[PDB]
Amino acid sequence: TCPFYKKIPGTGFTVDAFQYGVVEGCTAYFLTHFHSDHYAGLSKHFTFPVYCSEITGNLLKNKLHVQEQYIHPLPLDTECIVNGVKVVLLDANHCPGAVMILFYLPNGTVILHTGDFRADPSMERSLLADQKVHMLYLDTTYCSPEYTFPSQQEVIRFAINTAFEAVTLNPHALVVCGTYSIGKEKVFLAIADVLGSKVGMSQEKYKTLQCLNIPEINSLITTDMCSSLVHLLPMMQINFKGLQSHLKKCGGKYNQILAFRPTGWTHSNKFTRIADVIPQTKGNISIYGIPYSEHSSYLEMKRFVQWLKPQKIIPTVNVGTWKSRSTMEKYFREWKLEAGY
Ligand code: NI
Repeated sequence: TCPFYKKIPGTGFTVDAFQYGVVEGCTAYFLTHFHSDHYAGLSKHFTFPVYCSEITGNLLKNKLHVQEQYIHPLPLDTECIVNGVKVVLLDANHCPGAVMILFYLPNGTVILHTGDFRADPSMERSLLADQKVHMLYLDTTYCSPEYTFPSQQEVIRFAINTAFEAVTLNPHALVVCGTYSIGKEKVFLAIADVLGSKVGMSQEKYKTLQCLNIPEINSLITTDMCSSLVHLLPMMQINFKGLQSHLKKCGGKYNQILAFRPTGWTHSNKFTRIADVIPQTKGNISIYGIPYSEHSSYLEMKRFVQWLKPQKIIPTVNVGTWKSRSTMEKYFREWKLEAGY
């Protein structure tokens, strides 16, 4: 049944709650972003109002065939009324189109649902600064102090310098980048930019990217694989067998692959600096696992919450085990006692 942490009290609203059938007493279904654990259940057969960003609404229409009359896109950073309740959508610094939602309840309570987010100090100067938030529904994906990672900027710099060096040493090398959902577009776009190439990809992935309002996108991507030296493939194919196979397909145009797998966190972070990352190599194939995250680190999450000072926190991630829930609650109390709220 629909869990309590997907329901907004004092409203008829749910958030990311599309896989439970008709939720009793739900008058509006919000969708924070286009990732499958969140949209699971949507299709052309859905007949309730869906509230979301413009970008997410482009993806619902084009990829899932949801009928236009049920899609209600909202502008960001703008006070809107939905079924008699004031709401605001804010940038979540996750994947394209991803939002946090501010609810202003009729009784005076203010609720922030982060959806999935990567906290950033820029959030401390949005519409969030202008009033108090009483309850926080929090993306706790990496809520434990072992989760450190570098900035997105440091990671992109590493990937650009690596790719540029390899291809300038060997003009017959191919660069490959893995993907399985929207997000992390900067990885493949920044590499193709430094190399003076478009990124080549399947028709289905090209379609997905054409829904994202990225500036100058027609200049950066293509379905012509032959004219490209940066290819995108399914994340599943980023292994020595899948890459050897791909290289056969290219018809002797290339004699080396350098591949990137942009994971979330991996335990080499506890020890290793970004400067110090090395690939796994077999023959003329090298694979780099790079820690490009679109979720908060523990320290980023902690700073955001200690700035906001909510009266009550409701975790949305890692809620399935008692040991996880109890550990998260302990961190929340530490944070509150250190900061004094
Ligand atoms: Ni997500």
